[PDB]
Amino acid sequence: LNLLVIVVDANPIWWGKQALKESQFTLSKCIDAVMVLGNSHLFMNRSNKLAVIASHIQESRFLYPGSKDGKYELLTSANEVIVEEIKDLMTKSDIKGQHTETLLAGSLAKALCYIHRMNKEVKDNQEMKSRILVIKAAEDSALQYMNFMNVIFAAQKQNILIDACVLDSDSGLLQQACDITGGLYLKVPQMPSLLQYLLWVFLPDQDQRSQLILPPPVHVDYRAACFCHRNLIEIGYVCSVCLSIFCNFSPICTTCETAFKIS
Amino acid sequence: QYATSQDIINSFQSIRQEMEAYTPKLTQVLSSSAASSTITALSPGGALMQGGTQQAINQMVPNDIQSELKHLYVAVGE
Amino acid sequence: GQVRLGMMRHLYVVVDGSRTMEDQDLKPNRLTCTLKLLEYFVEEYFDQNPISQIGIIVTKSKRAEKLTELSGNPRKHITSLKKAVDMTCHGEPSLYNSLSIAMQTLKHMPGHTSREVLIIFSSLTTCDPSNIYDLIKTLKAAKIRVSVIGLSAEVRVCTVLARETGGTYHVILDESHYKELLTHHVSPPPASSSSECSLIRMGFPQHTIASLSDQDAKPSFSMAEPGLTLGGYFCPQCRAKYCELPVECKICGLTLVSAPHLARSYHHLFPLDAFQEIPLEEYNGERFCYGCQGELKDQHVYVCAVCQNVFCVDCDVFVHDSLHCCPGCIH
Amino acid sequence: RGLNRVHLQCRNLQEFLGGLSPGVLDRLYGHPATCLAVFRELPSLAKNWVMRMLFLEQPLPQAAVALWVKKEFSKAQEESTGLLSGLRIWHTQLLPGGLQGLILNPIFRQNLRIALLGGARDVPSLDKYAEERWEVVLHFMVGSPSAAVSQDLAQLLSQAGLMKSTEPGEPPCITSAGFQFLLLDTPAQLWYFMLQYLQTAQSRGMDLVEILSFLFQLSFSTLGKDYSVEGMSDSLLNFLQHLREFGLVFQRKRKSRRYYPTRLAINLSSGVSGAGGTVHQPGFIVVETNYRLYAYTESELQIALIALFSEMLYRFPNMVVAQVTRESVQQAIASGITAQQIIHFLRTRAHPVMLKQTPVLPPTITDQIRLWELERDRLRFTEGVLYNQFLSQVDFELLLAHARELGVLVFENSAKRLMVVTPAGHSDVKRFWKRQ
Ligand SMILES: [Zn+2]
Ligand SMILES: [Zn+2]
Ligand SMILES: [Zn+2]
Ligand SMILES: [Zn+2]
Repeated sequence: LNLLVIVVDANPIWWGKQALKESQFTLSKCIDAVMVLGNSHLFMNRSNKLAVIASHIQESRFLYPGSKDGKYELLTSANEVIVEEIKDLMTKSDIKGQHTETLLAGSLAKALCYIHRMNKEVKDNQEMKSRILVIKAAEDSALQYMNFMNVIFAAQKQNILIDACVLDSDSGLLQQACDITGGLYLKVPQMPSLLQYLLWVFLPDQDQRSQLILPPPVHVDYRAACFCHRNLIEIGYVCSVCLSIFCNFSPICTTCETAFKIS
Repeated sequence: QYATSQDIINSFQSIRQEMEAYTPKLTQVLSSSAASSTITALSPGGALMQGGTQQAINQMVPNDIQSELKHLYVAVGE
Repeated sequence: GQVRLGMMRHLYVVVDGSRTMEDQDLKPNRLTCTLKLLEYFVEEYFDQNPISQIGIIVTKSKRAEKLTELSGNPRKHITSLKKAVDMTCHGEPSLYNSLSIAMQTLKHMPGHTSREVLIIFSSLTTCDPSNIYDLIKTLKAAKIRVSVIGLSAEVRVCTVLARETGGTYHVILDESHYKELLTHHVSPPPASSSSECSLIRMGFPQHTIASLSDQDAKPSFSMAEPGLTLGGYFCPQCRAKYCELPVECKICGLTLVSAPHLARSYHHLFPLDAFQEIPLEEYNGERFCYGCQGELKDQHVYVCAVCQNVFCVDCDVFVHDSLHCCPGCIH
Repeated sequence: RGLNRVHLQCRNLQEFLGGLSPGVLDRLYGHPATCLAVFRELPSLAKNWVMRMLFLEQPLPQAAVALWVKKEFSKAQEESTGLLSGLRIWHTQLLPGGLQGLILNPIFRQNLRIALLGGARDVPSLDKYAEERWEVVLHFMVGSPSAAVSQDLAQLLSQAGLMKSTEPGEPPCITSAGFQFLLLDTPAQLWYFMLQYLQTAQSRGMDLVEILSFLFQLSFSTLGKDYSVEGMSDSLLNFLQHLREFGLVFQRKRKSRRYYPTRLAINLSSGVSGAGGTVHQPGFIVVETNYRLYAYTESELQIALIALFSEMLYRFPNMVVAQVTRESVQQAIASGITAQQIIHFLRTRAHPVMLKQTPVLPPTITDQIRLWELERDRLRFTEGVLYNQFLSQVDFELLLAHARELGVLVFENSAKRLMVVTPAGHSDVKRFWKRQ
């Protein structure tokens, strides 16, 4: 019994720029590699479970949740509902300007509580191990860092591994998450081979991470800046009221307006 | 640096047109040459296999040098 | 609470090793259950407050024994508790000497630390060797804070100690109530009008691997049976070599922070709110859970304050215990 | 019985599929039901390796397969590799130097990818129907007056070695294989039916491939959604109505276009139903230290089974009280039952108050059972041939060495030259004596 929770960063702006790029690799092969990974995960064992979430710019709508063309039947029904759900999601869509960068904290929150309720569903004989794949293709907003760390620590407590395939750009918070929870991070060097990366690195479960020789862990930067000038710090001043990083010593603490006792 | 909000309207147009016509499953997903190059990459002499987890050590005279370093790190610690 | 909390927190656990630890009111004897829940306590306290430290005193035979010194990693403490399962629990306790050792170490921690002692105390004869109201006057003046979790009874001296030093006294019914009390003492307790609000100088050392395949590296052993360390964490004050972070600087006095360790305890400062809990059907035009997109097959519907979306019981327990934020208010 | 006794050996789908023809196997993986069914049988190493190498077109070298495993587990590793190799999954190819490449079988892989991609009766009444029909077959083996078997199934039971017909004016007896068949698990009993049914599949114009694809098509189906028959040959119709006689499939009519795969058909799997509890029926036998069996089930079948390996004292409309006497077990082994059948029988039907225990079945009771186990079966018989009173001693070890050479040594002597050789293989050494 295992539970893969794929999260696909469906930024319509990014994949729109990718489809106006007229490349080989568009959103169709992304969601198709997602579904082939999902059918492969349901295919490896009968007891496996699948859930696929799509972070849109303004909503975390889930994608998931006879045989006409020769598949296994439940794979056919799951593929039909994922296809119809992305067609209901992306085509019928909206336009706003203040909030156009994608989100990842909310979809991870839904994944965490979904794994919680599906672990309450589990009976006493069997036990559920779980992980969250994150297929990221956009640029994450900085503005939700306060939120984002929290879901990582939830996955630290709930023992959910986190994996990430980033497509275009590196992401410090997401390699940070895959460092904290014990998951895995991978930056793909060539787009259209995406599925073959997933079926060897991110398809294998927790009792095959230890068996397979995998691409090695990149060193993780624990960079830290002030809240003052945003510049890199090796020695900082941190308040004990506000609990905020200041770079240079200042009399009056700005973050919490503290009547600072001076010695 | 997200660019000018003209790109917002352009991308909304292109992805509303994109996700209407959908579901090729056999044809579009993988060319086999891309899969062969991916197996070439994930093989131990290619890209994404960083030639990492090597950790070449110098375990030649372990024990008495470890005792020397215990004396030295205690002394310099004091 | 939207109040000031004591977030750097040298807590110091004083366990009985009395004769009354061997009584079988719990399902194993009180020593074993108490020690098991302290293993859980060290686990959840280091899981939730990373800067802070713990020290463990077993109080035994009218004398006090500093069993594990004030440090900030759960390995040594849980190893010592797995050792301390095997003890004897002979004699009467001594609250004087245990508060004296805890005071002696907790004099010279800096003033912004909410210096806290947790006395898991069972017996009734509190066999001190001197006067223990001058200690309570001293510990009142030394701005320490002592909280006692009691077994089988209410004792007046522990009540005076708890209400005068500033702490809170509690007596135990069950396994579940005792877990609720230790969970109550995991969270950072709010500060009085007395504790110093200083500005501790902090250090944020980056991780440093063996630079470029050890091209002119600095091969060290460690700094607290160690191997040859190639790289790792430095210090921005003294430029030493530490394996693990966060660790108080052993030769400088700086405190070294990776800074998600400040982000691991940011939820105390902009905290949650209450969920409006309503059991009945009641106007629900949003049938599905906004948490995880599922139907509400029970009669408990929980609605947030700001966004006022819909959540079920599983999303309630998960949001209020682990995720610590409303998924709606992020959007 | 000059050979050894009939020990009922379940094949567990490895000795069945390992030991066929590889053309039969390459036709066998031509349906995705068979590929999933052979997949789940695999050990967990081979499981993860197939799911690793599935999305791949290159023959990986042998070095990576041996180099994916931590050092301590090489003794438990070569079994998975050898089991993949002998079962025609891993056919070996060559990298153009000397690296022996390994690749999954493209017939099997292509037809699994065809299986994944492009290429009214009530549920408890289905449970009741399964119980009725298969208990009718079990009562037929026991020999009740409920003998509703329609005599093709009785001929099958006689052909598989279970109910021997002797002196042909119709006594159908029970072979000792029938007694060992009775004390077995329900999925183990049905899978032993399918193995010994397809062992003689050269009789009625049957082919192994389509029947096994239909079995693995049954056991990967759902009780709720209903099926149809159109798309099946006429020999498939004969097999499906014979299967209706088994009770694994609920039809409505013989000329109908619909079948309901029964709850017996889903749990058809080469495996073990448990050691404390069964998905089929919750356990019901409380085995106390008084050697005392408390059966909470009213059924003439299971009462007859508890009569086989015990002796029974009280019968109440809810309960049967029996005592496991030494003489009862020594009667149960005189008819021929190795007493791992008995202990696994009691572990299978372990009552849910007997659970929450360290041992499903009392270990002390088992020790007592072994003590009871040693008195009736104290003679072991072997047909042999004697060598005695030789004229020398060099020819003594020469005959002994020639016996060891051709694998016909049975018993040897050290002092008085008294050897036992196989009597059927004696003529080899006897003509060797006429040659020296
Ligand atoms: Zn401040
Ligand atoms: Zn320093
Ligand atoms: Zn809200
Ligand atoms: Zn929910």
